[PDB]
Amino acid sequence: TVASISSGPKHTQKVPILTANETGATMPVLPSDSIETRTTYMHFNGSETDVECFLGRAACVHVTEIQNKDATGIDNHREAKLFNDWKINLSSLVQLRKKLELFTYVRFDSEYTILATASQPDSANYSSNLVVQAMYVPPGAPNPKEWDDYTWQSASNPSVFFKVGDTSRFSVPYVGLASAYNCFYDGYSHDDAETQYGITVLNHMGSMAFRIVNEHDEHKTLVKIRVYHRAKHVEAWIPRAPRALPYTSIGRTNYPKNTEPVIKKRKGDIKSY
Amino acid sequence: TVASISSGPKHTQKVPILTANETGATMPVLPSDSIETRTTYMHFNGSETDVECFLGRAACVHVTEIQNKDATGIDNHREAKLFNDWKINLSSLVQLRKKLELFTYVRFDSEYTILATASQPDSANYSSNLVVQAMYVPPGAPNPKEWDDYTWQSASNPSVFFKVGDTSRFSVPYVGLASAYNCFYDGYSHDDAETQYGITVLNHMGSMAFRIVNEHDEHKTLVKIRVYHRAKHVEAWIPRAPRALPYTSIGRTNYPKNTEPVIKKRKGDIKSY
Amino acid sequence: INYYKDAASTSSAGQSLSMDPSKFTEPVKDLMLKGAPALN
Amino acid sequence: INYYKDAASTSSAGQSLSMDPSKFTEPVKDLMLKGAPALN
Amino acid sequence: TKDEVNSYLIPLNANRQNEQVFGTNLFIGDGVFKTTLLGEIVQYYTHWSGSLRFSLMYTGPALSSAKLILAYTPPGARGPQDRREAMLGTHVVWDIGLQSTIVMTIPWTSGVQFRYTDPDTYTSAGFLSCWYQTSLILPPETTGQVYLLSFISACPDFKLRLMKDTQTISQTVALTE
Amino acid sequence: CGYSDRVQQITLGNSTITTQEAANAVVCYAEWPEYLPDVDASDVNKTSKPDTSVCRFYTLDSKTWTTGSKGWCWKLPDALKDMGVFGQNMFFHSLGRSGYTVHVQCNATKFHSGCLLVVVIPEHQLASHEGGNVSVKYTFTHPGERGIDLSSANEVGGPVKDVIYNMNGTLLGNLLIFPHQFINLRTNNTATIVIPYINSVPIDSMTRHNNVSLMVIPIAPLTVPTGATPSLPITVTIAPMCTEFSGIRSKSIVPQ
Amino acid sequence: CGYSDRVQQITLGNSTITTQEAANAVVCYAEWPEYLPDVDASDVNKTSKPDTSVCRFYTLDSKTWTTGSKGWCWKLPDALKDMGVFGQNMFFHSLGRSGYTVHVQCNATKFHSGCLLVVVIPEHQLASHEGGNVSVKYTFTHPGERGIDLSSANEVGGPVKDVIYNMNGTLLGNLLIFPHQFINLRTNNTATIVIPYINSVPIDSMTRHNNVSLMVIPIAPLTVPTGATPSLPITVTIAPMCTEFSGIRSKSIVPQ
Amino acid sequence: LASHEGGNVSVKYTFTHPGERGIDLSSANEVGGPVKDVIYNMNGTLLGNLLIFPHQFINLRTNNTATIVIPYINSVPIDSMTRHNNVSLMVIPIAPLTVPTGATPSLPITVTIAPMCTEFSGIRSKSIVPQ
Repeated sequence: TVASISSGPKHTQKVPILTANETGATMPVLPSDSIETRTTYMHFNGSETDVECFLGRAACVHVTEIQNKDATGIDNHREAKLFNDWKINLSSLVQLRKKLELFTYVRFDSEYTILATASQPDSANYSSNLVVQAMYVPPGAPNPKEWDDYTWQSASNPSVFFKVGDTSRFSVPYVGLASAYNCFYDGYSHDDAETQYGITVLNHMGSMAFRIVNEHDEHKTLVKIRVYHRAKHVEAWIPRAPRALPYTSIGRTNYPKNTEPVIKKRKGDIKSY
Repeated sequence: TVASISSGPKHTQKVPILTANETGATMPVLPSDSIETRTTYMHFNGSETDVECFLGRAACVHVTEIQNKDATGIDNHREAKLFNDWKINLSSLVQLRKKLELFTYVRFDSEYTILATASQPDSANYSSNLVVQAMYVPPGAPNPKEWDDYTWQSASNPSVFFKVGDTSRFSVPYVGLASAYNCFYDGYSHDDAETQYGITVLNHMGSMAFRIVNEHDEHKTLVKIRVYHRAKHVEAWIPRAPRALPYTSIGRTNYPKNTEPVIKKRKGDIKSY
Repeated sequence: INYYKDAASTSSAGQSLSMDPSKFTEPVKDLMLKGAPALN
Repeated sequence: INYYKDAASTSSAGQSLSMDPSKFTEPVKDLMLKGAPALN
Repeated sequence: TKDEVNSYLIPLNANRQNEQVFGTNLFIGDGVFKTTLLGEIVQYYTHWSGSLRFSLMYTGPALSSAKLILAYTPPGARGPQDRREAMLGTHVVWDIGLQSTIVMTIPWTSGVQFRYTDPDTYTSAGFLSCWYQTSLILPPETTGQVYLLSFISACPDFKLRLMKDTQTISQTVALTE
Repeated sequence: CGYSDRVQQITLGNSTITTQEAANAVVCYAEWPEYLPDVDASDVNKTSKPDTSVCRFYTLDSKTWTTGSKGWCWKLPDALKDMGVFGQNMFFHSLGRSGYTVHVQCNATKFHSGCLLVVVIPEHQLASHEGGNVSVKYTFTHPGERGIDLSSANEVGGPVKDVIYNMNGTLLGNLLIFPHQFINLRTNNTATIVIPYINSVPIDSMTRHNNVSLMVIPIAPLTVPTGATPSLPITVTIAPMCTEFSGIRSKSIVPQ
Repeated sequence: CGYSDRVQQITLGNSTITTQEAANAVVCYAEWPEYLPDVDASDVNKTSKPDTSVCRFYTLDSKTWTTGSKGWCWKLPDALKDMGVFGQNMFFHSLGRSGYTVHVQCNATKFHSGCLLVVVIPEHQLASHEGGNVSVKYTFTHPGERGIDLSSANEVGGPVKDVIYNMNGTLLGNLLIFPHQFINLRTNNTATIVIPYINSVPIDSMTRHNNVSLMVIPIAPLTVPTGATPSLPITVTIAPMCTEFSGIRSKSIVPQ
Repeated sequence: LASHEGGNVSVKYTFTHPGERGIDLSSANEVGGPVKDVIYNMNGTLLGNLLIFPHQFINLRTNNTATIVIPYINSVPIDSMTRHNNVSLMVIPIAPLTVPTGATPSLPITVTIAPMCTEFSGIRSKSIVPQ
């Protein structure tokens, strides 16, 4: 495929460099239209710029710490860090959020990879052989309430068990109710004066609960669980203006008050280089 | 395949919305029979609602703790938790029991997956490399009596050995005497005034005995063994009315006295929304 | 490809694709067509 | 070779090779050819 | 106050003009539907789609007569307060006669292809109401209230997906034999 | 050859009406309602046909038939001016044309006695009770969904309420020339009358003129069994049919 | 095309049942009862088929439906253990297999109101009222022709009598999944249910096990006219059908 | 839209659904209302990047009218019209209005919109919305 065509002198009443950008069309003017060029080839296909490649590499989406300790003298096992819950969303990390939020609608198959790492900040004599349970709680299912709750039996809910230090990896089909995920929603849950804007069950993938299924020991081990998401079979619609300002909340377009200027002011006048 | 057919105005002496439910037939009346509809397609096959899919995901069926300690000064090794026995049945967990007990007869191949996890509540300097033995005791075979009994030799009985922290997985063909398992039995073991009702050798899969085959050490390690069952090649007959009240025993249909109401009473009269 | 000798070693059969709810929804001796009087 | 039953288990589809930027660069009712006056 | 057979009987009263018989929101994984076979099976799944079949059977005397209006109000609109408000929506006028049962199918009215089984307002299914179209007339020498039995089933275009464990049963301790 | 004729059902848009004690439905002048053809059209504005959004059954407030009730009268399309999108389109368009499927319901037990004459009169031009040359005011001729009760007293500038003289100087026994049906409680619980567009022009103003007037008049008085309530409910259900609207313009202003 | 469907008659052996207010008979799982085929048989003893000597209708003692009656329950084949040659063969043979044509009758006048749910439950395993792990004694689960009255009080070692929880922990509104028919007094006087052999084995012990349990439960309570007796008689008629017996031996001994 | 209060604050229905009088970006911010900084597009993106969306310029030197034909844009086939706005039309002066010496420093802008290829489904009693 030719990138630049061979082109000589021009003396014509057709002027390809003059146009009206007011029409909303960006004319496909080529280097050969402003000056005289030689024939050269593209010798490139653009595989690394495909939407499947731009969104199809792993990025961390959640990090959480859980502890193996006795549940005696505790009223809340989640506040004791014996188990932890994650409202599934891809908007907690700004590096991934800005790439994905560059389109209005995206439809993709997910691939989760969970990395659990152990740590003994307090006195321990050996590296404990802990097994972590990651439980998917779809909307409507009972979220675990205790580290040894009846919910963890998981008679129907998907659940994965793996050794701490190692990793687990499972694929998830497109779970949205609509034909594509909504990255933005200019609307509400119901016709109400006080209801939530944008954040609504349109962006509710469900929840994931994490616990150490091993019994409690004599030593405290803090396990940092890291969830990574990699998209497959990605499709995207309605490209959008890129995010410029820092974020403030998940699922909402707000930015901080008194924010710093985003345009990098030049040193000198408009004529300096 | 069409879900809703295209349908216009109706002026007829044939009235599909009027019937007699007294006949025990639920007429296949469609949306197109009560109002005027457009043509739309199903664009769905129903694979997640197959009886093979509804019963074909893992669920825990038993949890038991066993200990590596010296057998000196002990008269009962099962009461010392040196070995443990499980009367095989799928009726101990209510999440799985209600799904399976929704049919009268079910015939399926089983797949057991055993997860053993270690714990040192007392002082230990390292994570011991324990090996667990899971032994199947079919009805008639000698159930182990001691942690080092001659029965564990297993010259003919199926047995599996695996490291604690890891898992084991083995398939089991349909073992019932009849052509399908009986989830319910309106009968007795023999024609007797004092014999057992419902619970009988029709639901006797056998027993499983669990021990730590490693010798005893200086430190006590409590190992929680978790058995998971996943059904394959599932067939089900005679669908039943769903269980509503909580259970009280394995293999019997009893419910507690003074039970709470199962119908969620409405707030206001029969006219409120 | 199956890696074992027994049928019990196999993975699931998928779905039984030919369904018919009529044996549960309309288990009646005489066949009843919708629109015609159920009783006469 | 695919080692699983579901399409969601598969690897990426690679690249959608047929591209056309015109629907974003020139989404105009009347077609405009370069060199001819945009307006007349 | 407690579960009784009486909870399945919708009361009808004689000489009532332009008044409501019953009313309900349409969350099929909750409320009156949670204990039914359809609602109980629906609770094992997260997403639902397709049309529902709602049926009523009359049990008053053979010389008795009544004309009722079954009205389904799609989501976005208030729960109806009058028959004129309900009759503005999807409705079936039922003449109670030789055929003892009416079958009104609730057409799938949604923008999004799937609704959640768990009560969520954006994926709300709407409301059902029943009203006296004429009135209930009883034969001489007969007294009190008569009853309607209400039934629910799915149309062959019904869909369910994303399996989950139900919260209609629970346990604190492992069961024994 | 086994079948029944009393069971018939009409589905219009998202509404369905069912019956088990019906008399054969009447189609006025054996002509089913139809859209205005090009060979008869006068106004050149292309007509708006809203189909299932307006062509459905609307129930009017029930009336109570007592042993002393004289009868009831409704004017169309005035009776449907507050009914959903039909009511709005009827005020947002300058001209309109529509047929109607009228369905009157009055259910009773096997011991009740009485008979209603359900009749549709095109241009039922009312007489004032004051006689001479007095005109009927717009507000009394266009009551809306609550209609005209012939059992009530006469009013200043209002129409006359003597049902026997049909509020216009003709006798009640002669109304049978117009499309009619009887609700004889011994035989029927429902009357049904399908009306085409009846006017001397192809399309017309819907706010200034009523094309037809529906009258429900008890001929044989209501006779309830000993000890029953001396009253019975009557519900009128009307559906616009084969409707056409033309000349959209700002919303029309009417009295009251 | 002139015919009626409410009139049907069933002749089995020397007995004939006639009806004039019937709802279409139900055939469980759309499968008519049939003899055990060679491709499914396990016991090699050649089966005794008594035909017209046992395949006929037996009437069970009538029950009285009052305004406060909770419902009734019968177990099969136990309910027929004292019925003629079927009752003797059922005790003289070690194994048996049989389908049944159940016919429930409850006649009333055109002024009566009420509705019965007639349903057949395979393996209707009862719960004891004591809860925990308590078993139901043989004598309470095998009552014979007098059946179980759900209106009576609970008994030691007996089953629970809360009809709403179906005596087993399921709700009454969900029983409609099992082959059922309603006796709505306004529409019908008779329910009929043809049951095939339902078991996980080809042939089985008739003395230790009940294959099906017949439940007749009033949903809408009995509403009699003013001045009539607040009670109505219910008669249950059952006929063994497509019956097979195997393994003849000395007469079987059962409790009581 | 983004609220001017930052953090996790939501925009109230009454400020996002103004009707025919629209939103003036020249006005002051309001409690529970959206932010009015036009340069950040009321959502955290810069104004110079809006050219990726279907747009047209009304350059007074070249044109008096912009025209944009919009198809139905949503992730679903049909949707609630009272709870959701599918598109938002923005008219933003880039080069400021420069009137000749002695002319009024103001110019009128009229917006004309026509529904096109319209579909309605699920008739029911009239919908109730705030205010």
